[PDB]
Amino acid sequence: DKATIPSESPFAAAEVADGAIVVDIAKMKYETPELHVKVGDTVTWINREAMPHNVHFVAGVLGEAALKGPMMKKEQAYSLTFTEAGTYDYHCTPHPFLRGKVVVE
Ligand SMILES: [Cl-]
Ligand SMILES: [Cu+2]
Ligand SMILES: [Zn+2]
Repeated sequence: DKATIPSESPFAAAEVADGAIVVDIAKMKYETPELHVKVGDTVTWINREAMPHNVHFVAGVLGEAALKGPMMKKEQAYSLTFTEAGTYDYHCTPHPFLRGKVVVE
């Protein structure tokens, strides 16, 4: 697989450090739609609104199985560590037009 999961379930956003790599979700947008990171970087998504959101990498992107992240409520967060160089599209399961990309160098 091309990523690992620090926490299988969402956790409180308050636990994320200032300066951690963070993608906010708000107004139906991933606030960094094309994120550039390095191999071994841990990316954390944080939902800032009441509409629940997840991240969903389809089969073939991070492995042979889809990675369907858990739904995050407001002020919940979810992380992935990218372990292999590449480019990875993802979207929100319920809202396929809310989508983004992680570029791992
Ligand atoms: Cl499926
Ligand atoms: Cu969503
Ligand atoms: Zn909905």
